[PDB]
Amino acid sequence: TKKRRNNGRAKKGRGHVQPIRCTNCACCVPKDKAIKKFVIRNIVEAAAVRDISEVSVFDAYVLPKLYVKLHYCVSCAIHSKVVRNRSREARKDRTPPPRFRPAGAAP
Amino acid sequence: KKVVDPFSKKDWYDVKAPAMFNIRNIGKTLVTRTQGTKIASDGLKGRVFEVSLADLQNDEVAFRKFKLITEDVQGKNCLTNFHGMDLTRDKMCSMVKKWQTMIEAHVDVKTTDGYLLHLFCVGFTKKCNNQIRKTSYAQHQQVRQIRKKMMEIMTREVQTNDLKEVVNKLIPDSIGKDIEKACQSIYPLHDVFVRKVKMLKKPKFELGKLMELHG
Amino acid sequence: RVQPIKLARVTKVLGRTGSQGQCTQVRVEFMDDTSRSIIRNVKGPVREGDVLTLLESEREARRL
Amino acid sequence: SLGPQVAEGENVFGVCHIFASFNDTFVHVTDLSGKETICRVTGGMKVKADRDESSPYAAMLAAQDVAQRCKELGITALHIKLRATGGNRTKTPGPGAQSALRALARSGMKIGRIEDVTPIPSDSTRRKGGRRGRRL
RNA sequence: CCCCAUGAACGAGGAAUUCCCAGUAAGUGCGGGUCAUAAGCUUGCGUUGAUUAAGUCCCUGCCCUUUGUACACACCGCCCG
RNA sequence: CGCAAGACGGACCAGAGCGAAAGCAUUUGCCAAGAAUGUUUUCAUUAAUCAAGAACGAAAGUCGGAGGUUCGAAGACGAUCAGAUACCGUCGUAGUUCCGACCAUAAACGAUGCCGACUGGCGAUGCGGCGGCGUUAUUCCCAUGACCCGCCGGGCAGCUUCCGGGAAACCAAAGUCUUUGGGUUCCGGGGGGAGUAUGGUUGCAAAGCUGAAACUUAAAGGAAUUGACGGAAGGGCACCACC
Repeated sequence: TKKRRNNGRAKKGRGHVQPIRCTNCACCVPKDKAIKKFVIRNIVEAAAVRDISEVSVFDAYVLPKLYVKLHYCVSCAIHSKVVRNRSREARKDRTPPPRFRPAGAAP
Repeated sequence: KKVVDPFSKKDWYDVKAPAMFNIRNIGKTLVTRTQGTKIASDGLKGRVFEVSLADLQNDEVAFRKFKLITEDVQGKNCLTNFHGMDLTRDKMCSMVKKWQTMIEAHVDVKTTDGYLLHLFCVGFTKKCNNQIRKTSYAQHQQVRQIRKKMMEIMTREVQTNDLKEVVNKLIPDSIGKDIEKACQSIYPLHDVFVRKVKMLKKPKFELGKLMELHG
Repeated sequence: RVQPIKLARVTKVLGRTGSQGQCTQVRVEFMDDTSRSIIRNVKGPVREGDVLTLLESEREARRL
Repeated sequence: SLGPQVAEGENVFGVCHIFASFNDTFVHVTDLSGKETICRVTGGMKVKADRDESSPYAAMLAAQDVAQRCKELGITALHIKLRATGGNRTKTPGPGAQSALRALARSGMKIGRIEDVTPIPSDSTRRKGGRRGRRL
């Protein structure tokens, strides 16, 4: 019995789209299907900047970021709890959320 | 069998930047002691160092980089010339946001001194405040006319003027602003930079201009 | 590259980690200079006001 | 040993260049041109077990053996280009890449700018080994 | 049961594994049951009396949601040449 | 640091577009083409849907070249296992790519014929038109332009709804079906035997289309409900569990 009215993930008006390769299995999944998560993070990290700020010349400077847009196939994104089975009811919610924006004092 | 640790043999040169930049003492670099069987200037001469325009100017030029290539050597001094401007990675990655149109135009053009350049520009549509569509794409018509405008300027702005004025130009970012003026009549746009410049063909030699620029 | 030894005093007991449940979270007032304050993981039984002897003195953990 | 110059202020400059993948970590200073090396050493050489090739602690040890000869030959300071396997490979940083940077800054050399240089490709050449994914 | 004699292995226990938070673990004797006789047992009792978590769900076990299931004599279940 | 080859067009990129469907993301030019809209243009029934016939048709495969970068159906290797011809590592094949022919099939799924009308709320978005003594952007005012708000078409959809449907899951079409009748086309009549035998046909080949029976058997199957159980996710609780 059909589970998601969206089937896989959003197509509707196509019949085709190029496939991407999972960033973990190196699998293969249509781009319409496939969990995608952006990933922006500082070159340095948590602790470093203090030795990174002290050891550097330059008066401040002020840190690059690495930017990487991830793709996972279903099994990887589940496996690693990027996404987690939600009850017959919760599945319907596209939305997104948490309560503060975890950036240093989160979990 | 123990032998010839090599630094204890190597010699130092002070990398010198062109005049349009500001301060000009880039740093230092090591080559092997010249032996008749060798030209330390040989292993020295087409080297290219990439320095941040911020170190080069002193600033807001955090993003932006210049490639400086060693064009000749004079006793512990090595006089470099413009070789390129790119952006880095972080900056470029940071502009590229969903829900907005990314517009790129590039043109290849010969300068007043011969140099052949391929020179890129970039821009992104902007939502304007009392918008309440969340996205803010542009129409295909728009981008085609915007690109033409970017291209016309870039050829117009490089044809007249030598490698130095392009340089003098790219520092205060006058192209950027000019694009902004020619395009707002057509569609919003947030960001906008000539984002890269690629040296394609070099003219022949001439120490004359090089020194004019250094010295 | 390095060595020193650091005295730190327990400000607030956070809770317990380790899946076994045998490491206690701690917050430390930096003893030699109060204008510092960091999170460290413990082996033993720890209670407010008693003192750690930090080797690493950066680091600052979390789970595990 | 030696030194480009006495300079009770500014520091002689080279390039730091760290490739962090998983299963190893390369640290690497070279002359700002790149053409000429100076002291390499990986996170491999300073531990034995293959499994531990890439661990941050090894990485530390390596950045320490590197910073040594760096400040032992002439470089007083260094600008860094951190990298991942790249290509169609993972595109995320390996574990002892951070550790190496903390180790050299802590060591007491000087830092200047940063960019990432992993090779990202206007995508293609099909990624390795096949459609159904590494199954495991 | 005693008396003598003969005076063994065992000089710290691998794979594994039980049980336990305060009079508790452990040492230590006693009494009751069996009983004519017969305690290395069980079954309490006082005596001497610590080390050690003070918690958590990792392993294990069981119940808690959510979820999947061709199962329902219910995974010790229902399978291919 | 340069250069060569072949591959491919990332980020931007969406419950977003177009195309009959299969399918389709670099720039620019040429070539014809396709829908929507606007339209007090033109014709006067031109029209709906279809045996037979026919166009297109992802992938693999096949014919001959180009080409083989990348990865790799087979093989040979290293591990793992009681066994491992596998998964896992490595080497690596036809092949992937491209041209001219074949081939006609994919859970080619929206698993939902096509065409017409009628029955219900709200807000998005691609696009066209229309309206505003609304905003912002300019010159001396402009013509600009992008927006905000509303209106109307026709897109792909979504959301919420005891209309109504359905066995339910669900469904604004799967509604207007016992109160069973708008047009037309196709396929099915328990499950296995079987897309099998056999004849015809198409194909170079691999195979494709049409398509039985004898016999076999009382359930095959669907949906929802609930446990049991999981080397699925959050859960807990106990020294018969750990610490």
